[PDB]
Amino acid sequence: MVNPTVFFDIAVDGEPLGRVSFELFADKVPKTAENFRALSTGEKGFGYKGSCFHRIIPGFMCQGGDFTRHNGTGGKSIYGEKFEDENFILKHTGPGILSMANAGPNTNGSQFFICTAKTEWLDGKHVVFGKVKEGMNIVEAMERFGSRNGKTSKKITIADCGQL
Amino acid sequence: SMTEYKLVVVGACGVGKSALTIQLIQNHFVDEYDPTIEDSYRKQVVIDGETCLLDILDTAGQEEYSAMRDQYMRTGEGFLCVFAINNTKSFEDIHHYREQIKRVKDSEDVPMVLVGNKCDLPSRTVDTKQAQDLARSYGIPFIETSAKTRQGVDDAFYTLVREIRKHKEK
Ligand SMILES: CCn1c(-c2cc(N3CCN(C)CC3)cnc2[C@H](C)OC)c2c3cc(ccc31)-c1csc(n1)C[C@H](NC(=O)[C@H]1C[C@@H]1C)C(=O)N1CCC[C@H](N1)C(=O)OCC(C)(C)C2
Ligand SMILES: Nc1nc2c(ncn2[C@@H]2O[C@H](COP(=O)(O)OP(=O)(O)NP(=O)(O)O)[C@@H](O)[C@H]2O)c(=O)[nH]1
Ligand SMILES: [Mg+2]
Repeated sequence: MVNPTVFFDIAVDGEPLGRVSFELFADKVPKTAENFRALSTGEKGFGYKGSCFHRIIPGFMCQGGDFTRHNGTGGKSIYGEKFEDENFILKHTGPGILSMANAGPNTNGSQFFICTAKTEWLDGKHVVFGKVKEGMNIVEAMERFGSRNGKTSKKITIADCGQL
Repeated sequence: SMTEYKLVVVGACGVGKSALTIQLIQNHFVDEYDPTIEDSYRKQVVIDGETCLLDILDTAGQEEYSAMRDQYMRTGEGFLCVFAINNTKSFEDIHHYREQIKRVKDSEDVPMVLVGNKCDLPSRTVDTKQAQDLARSYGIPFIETSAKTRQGVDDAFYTLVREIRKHKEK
């Protein structure tokens, strides 16, 4: 059972920056991996295409996935607006980790973050479900547009996305 | 020119720190939850017939980062200590917040206002008398507010400015 792979084509104020690909750990977190996979293909009629990375904090992470409100508060999963924390087997071990954003226990939706550093204090609180495969330097390049509180200085969008 | 006052809004997650600040600054309320990292705002206001400039720091209630509050408590001149009237734990967190401010300022006399927010909601769990008594024991004002209806929002921030003024001129 090969873990699935998805891609984002990132744009900065509408101009291409490059492609990031992710391995999704369906072997360990199948429900969370499947949510992200389906949102990347848009096959449920909604998903990540066209949404932005609303919070980028250099030294820590790039966060996105709010495709319902486009303001950092929204998003929804393929299972409903929220779903439970599947497990905390995998840890935030370093740059490239892909993990679920949440507003407390059992509130996963569609928002996610990509680590640009090890963020060990998030272990046990956010569900890790994937990692960057290709294009980590694109994620690093996205940090150029972040700030201390995460507000971005350019519109960082997922211009296209899908499954490889 | 006009005097600038450095205000800092503190309290547990979800009590309404951001909703109160955005009501003050931008005159609106949305019920969406956008948990704060850290935000700064500016607004000029007339208080007691004089114009002054409010510089407001809206802080995160995240318990995980409680050891990173010290730098902003050092720079802040006065503190809005916010709890929600329907959240007993947020009221119990108040003591811990005030104690932290006292330690960083190394003073028992720090400009501060106790704010009981969400007073538009039924099923209150923290009684007004219980909160007035605690503010009485601290020697600071207590104001009940609603970021949703705007009740007490201006009064909370203006009262804190008056407290800072009195402390500076003491
Ligand atoms: C003290 C200042 N601060 C800091 C902080 C922490 C440090 N440390 C240095 C020493 N090491 C050992 C410990 C940490 C240094 N510098 C800062 C920042 C740069 O100082 C301004 C953070 C933070 C997070 C929140 C609030 C205040 C915060 C917060 C507020 S809502 C939140 N977290 C969780 C967030 N939910 C949402 O969005 C919900 C709405 C959606 C659905 C969420 O799922 N994710 C994903 C994981 C990352 C997290 N967002 C986030 O953005 O983390 C920011 C980060 C910088 C990583 C941590
Ligand atoms: N009914 C009612 N809801 C309120 C009031 N103030 C805030 N809320 C709601 O309570 C939730 C949390 O508000 P918010 O201002 O984000 O709280 P916060 O203290 O800034 N949270 P954090 O520490 O995570 O940044 C939001 O859904 C908001 O609409 C109020 O006076 N009345
Ligand atoms: Mg807030």
